[PDB]
Amino acid sequence: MEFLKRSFAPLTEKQWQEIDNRAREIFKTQLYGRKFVDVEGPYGWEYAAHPLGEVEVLSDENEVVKWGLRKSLPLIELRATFTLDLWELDNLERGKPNVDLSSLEETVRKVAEFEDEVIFRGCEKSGVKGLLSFEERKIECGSTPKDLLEAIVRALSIFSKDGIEGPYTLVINTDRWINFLKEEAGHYPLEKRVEECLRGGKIITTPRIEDALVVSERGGDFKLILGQDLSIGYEDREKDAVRLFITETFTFQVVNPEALILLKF
Amino acid sequence: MEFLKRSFAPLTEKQWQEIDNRAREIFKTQLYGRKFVDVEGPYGWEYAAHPLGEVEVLSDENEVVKWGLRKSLPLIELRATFTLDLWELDNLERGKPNVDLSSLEETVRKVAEFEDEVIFRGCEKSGVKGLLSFEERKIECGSTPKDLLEAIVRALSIFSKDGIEGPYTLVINTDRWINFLKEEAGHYPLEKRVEECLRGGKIITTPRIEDALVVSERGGDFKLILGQDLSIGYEDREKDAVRLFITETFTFQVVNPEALILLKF
Amino acid sequence: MEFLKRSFAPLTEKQWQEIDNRAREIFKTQLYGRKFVDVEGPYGWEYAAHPLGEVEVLSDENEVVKWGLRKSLPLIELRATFTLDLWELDNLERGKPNVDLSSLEETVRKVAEFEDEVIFRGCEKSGVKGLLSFEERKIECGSTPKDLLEAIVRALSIFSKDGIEGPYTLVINTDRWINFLKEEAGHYPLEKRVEECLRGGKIITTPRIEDALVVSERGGDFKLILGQDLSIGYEDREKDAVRLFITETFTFQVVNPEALILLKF
Ligand SMILES: Cc1cc2nc3c(=O)[nH]c(=O)nc-3n(C[C@H](O)[C@H](O)[C@H](O)COP(=O)(O)O)c2cc1C
Ligand SMILES: Cc1cc2nc3c(=O)[nH]c(=O)nc-3n(C[C@H](O)[C@H](O)[C@H](O)COP(=O)(O)O)c2cc1C
Ligand SMILES: Cc1cc2nc3c(=O)[nH]c(=O)nc-3n(C[C@H](O)[C@H](O)[C@H](O)COP(=O)(O)O)c2cc1C
Repeated sequence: MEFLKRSFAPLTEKQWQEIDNRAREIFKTQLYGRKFVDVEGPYGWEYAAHPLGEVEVLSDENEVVKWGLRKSLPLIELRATFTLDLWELDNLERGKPNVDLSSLEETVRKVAEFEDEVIFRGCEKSGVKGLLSFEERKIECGSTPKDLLEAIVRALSIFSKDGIEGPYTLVINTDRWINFLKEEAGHYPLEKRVEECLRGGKIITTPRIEDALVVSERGGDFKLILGQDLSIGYEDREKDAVRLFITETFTFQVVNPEALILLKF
Repeated sequence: MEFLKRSFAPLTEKQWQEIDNRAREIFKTQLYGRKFVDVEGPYGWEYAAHPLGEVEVLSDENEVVKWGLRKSLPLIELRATFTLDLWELDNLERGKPNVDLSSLEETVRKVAEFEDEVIFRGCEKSGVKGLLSFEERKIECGSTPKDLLEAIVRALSIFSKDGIEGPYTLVINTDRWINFLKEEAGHYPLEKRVEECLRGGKIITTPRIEDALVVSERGGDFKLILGQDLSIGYEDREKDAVRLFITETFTFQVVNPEALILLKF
Repeated sequence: MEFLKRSFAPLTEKQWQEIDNRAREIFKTQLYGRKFVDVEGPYGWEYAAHPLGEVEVLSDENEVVKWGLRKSLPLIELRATFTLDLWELDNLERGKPNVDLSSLEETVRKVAEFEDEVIFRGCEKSGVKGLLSFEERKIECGSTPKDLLEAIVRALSIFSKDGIEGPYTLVINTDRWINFLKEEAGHYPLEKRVEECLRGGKIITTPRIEDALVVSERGGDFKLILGQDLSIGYEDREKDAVRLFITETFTFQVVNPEALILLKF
């Protein structure tokens, strides 16, 4: 809201709607992690830390009053700025239906890639552990279309041992998926065989990872914690151009790593 | 209920709900026998024996008053104890969403494997005869995907001879199933061909057996008799830890072995 | 509440009321800091951190997506255990009006002294800065009853420069106060002259500090942040005795150090 200073940028309401609409479209398809994790919040611009429900004891062993500090995950605040040419935006008022927003588009994709980098590969300085670091959840079959279907059936038996119900979802690197389709030399559609072995599951292709993984979407196992959802604000004018910024506050927690299986081809 | 002594364990209601929930999830997927047998009861903590409807005659051949004893199946009571660390459980109150229940999980899987051992392999001392001991219900085709489909069509013709209607269900070792899928080198999905040859039946993969079997689920042929369903109780504290236990009372009876066919690969 | 496990200690309701009453009486007079700071909360047993409203920037200077971590004060959780003799407590049921609670009293005073140690001298490991560390708020007159009254008039003129209204309160070491009364050799009551120079203020004597200070009580300048207020719980029995514990979660923040003046005699 008001902390974004939007009402001080020299832009008409229609020009704000054009900027917001384009950013929303791109975030919808490029925030790959949000396609299968749980999203909590938003808790607001002031939210600073998410409790871990532990105490780190700091007193000496023989103190009458023993004490320690409660532990929490600090939220990450990101800010990515970009400039738009003001004359080009004014053509929207003249009726132009395709004003150039390339700088916005470039920045939106960098932010999307930053968030997915935390979800998948974690952030040491913030104490976030990403999905791909739970190495003990890794199984290894091979690099052949048959190897993939077997790995999926094995994965669902491992889930069964831990009492993890479905629905189940395969997340797989885009190029790998394409390579698997090429091998299947004119046959029953591989995509259909995969949905079957997932017992009616989903397939999400992505460039964010190099192999694949299987997750349960029963809910409550992967939590994206949002303070402020992705928003666009105003910084300052710089003659002919307006400097805007994208911002959000968030952190991430793998609650139950049993709902996760890493596939190594 | 009250015989479990739950209200004497030093645990909050929320901590009891966490223990119970996790055990329920695992029992749901690991009690393989319950997925296709009939479940009678529960008849209560006091139930001691299930009548067989026979008399064993013990008098001599030339007695005026002839007599014998009614026969019954005695119920099996099992108890499996395990300890939980009390400080770790108290973190649940601090807001921790993933307290460590590994000891519970380990014990729940041992109990699940005990029950399935009675259903499938029987219990001589209790007089239970398990599914896999009815050797006269065994047919033998071979170890090839085609051999399996043929065996299923033959099985359903044997059921027809005995007047056993469906729906029919294939229970098959997990590794065997995976091996059958590997052989079927990129073709129409084997799972679809199997459901067809079962006339719209079901497939249950399991590690509890080494080959496979086909059963009718018309009802009334395989009875799991429950006194007390699986429950968690409290035994005693032992400094920093609470000793809990899992318990149930039950027995098992194959009423109509005609509703059962054993496959030998 | 339920996380304190109170209902598992073998004590009657009347015996709990006796323990709680005695602890309350002592905390009322021995928590000296609470006599003039603001008390926020309680926010609950789960509260873990209090936001500072800042961001620590961690990205490199030339990154497209710049980022950092929100900052907060982690709450301190303290726990102090103590044992009570169970036979002695049972005399309360026999009608005894003065059962021996010396162990409770000793522990309550250690906890009270711990909290006041944070408020006055801070806690480096938790990042709390105590009242007595704001050295730039220190003025120095001398060690004579006249020096004290002058220091107070000077203090209130310094407050006026910063726009800090009253009412004003003098916090002074007990022995110092007694020494000032001895010097005033039979005259108009020093306590009356001090209240006058404070413009109708208050005097709080305490052993927690070695000199004195003057604070405004306008409100909103010294915040004690409470998660869980001081509470008594149950740990375990140990034959003839019950082991109880005192606990709280809290932190402290000097918001406006202009509302504070340190006196050095
Ligand atoms: C996380 C972050 C937050 C910032 N927030 C503000 C702000 O609220 N007000 C301000 O005047 N400058 C702020 N700055 C400094 C710059 O003026 C500007 O916001 C710019 O975004 C700097 O970083 P960026 O261009 O990479 O996004 C912030 C910088 C960072 C790195
Ligand atoms: C089937 C079985 C039932 C038992 N029932 C009780 C009981 O009801 N009360 C008791 O004090 N001890 C009982 N005990 C003895 C032990 O105190 C405790 O229950 C423990 O469970 C022993 O067996 P376990 O640890 O393998 O489960 C039982 C033991 C077994 C083997
Ligand atoms: C801050 C602190 C919190 C503790 N909380 C628990 C708890 O919640 N449950 C438990 O079984 N033990 C807990 N312990 C460990 C001991 O069992 C017991 O609580 C005891 O209080 C140890 O510290 P103390 O005697 O100095 O208070 C805690 C210990 C500390 C130092």
